[PDB]
Amino acid sequence: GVTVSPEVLAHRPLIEKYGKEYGIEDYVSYILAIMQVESGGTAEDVMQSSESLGLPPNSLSTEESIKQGVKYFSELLTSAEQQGVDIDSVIQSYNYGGGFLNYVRSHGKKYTYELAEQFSKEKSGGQKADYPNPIAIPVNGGWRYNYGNQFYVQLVSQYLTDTSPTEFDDETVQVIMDEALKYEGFPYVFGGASPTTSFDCSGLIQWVYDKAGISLPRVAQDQYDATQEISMEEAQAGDLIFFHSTYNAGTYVTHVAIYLEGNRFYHAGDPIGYGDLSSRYWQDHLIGARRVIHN
Repeated sequence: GVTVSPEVLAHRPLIEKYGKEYGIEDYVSYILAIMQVESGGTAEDVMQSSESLGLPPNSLSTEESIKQGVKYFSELLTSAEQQGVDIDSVIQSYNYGGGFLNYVRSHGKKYTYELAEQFSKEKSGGQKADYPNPIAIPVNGGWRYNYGNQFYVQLVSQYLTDTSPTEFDDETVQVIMDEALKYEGFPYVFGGASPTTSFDCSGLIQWVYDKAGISLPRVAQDQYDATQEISMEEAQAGDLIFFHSTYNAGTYVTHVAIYLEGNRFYHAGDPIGYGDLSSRYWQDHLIGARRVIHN
């Protein structure tokens, strides 16, 4: 998740210009990551987009290069959308050409390094070249097929930074669960938010997250509103899982639990302990996972 060079960030206003023009201002981080890999903001053909236009290498000015680079990336996005293939296939197609999208589509519709490698093997006629790149050395000794770059997605991914809310580290998860397990076996108490009174689902969350140094609201619906939506596949230990029609609370959100992993959760159910998401009752009442915002 390396931030790009200042000479790449210097081209950012021009990037956002053709970004909004080709309706892909959302993907400006990918254009910066591609530019860092292609030239480092050093070359005049800063996107190395001359070839995509049928021109010999470095035939475009800095402005020409950014316009065509963004245009070509948006055409690849569009073709990928039609074919039902993912963003890493788009990134690889900037390097390999649009034919890589059709290749991935016919082989499971998801980018894999093995697909990038086999596409290069075929297009190069099996010709290999030494590649003294620290990304390549631990993978195959440091070589590549003489067609594009089979490591292109790994190179471009180095300069992509995930700024989305980060999950709790292992130490904080242990602080949360050490506190939560002190009340294991305790009875469910509607309106309870202390060991003295015992707890309700949201009262357990508020008390346990406070001991971990996290301030959260008191009501499940408020805790839902104060946290950010995440897919079940990206959910981690310490994230919260919310449920809808478990009882008449007068709000959409009625139930909340501490997510652990897989189908496991901890919550003030009756008695206070662990539950299984995979169960018919919880699967039918499941809203989804939400993340507590912290650094």
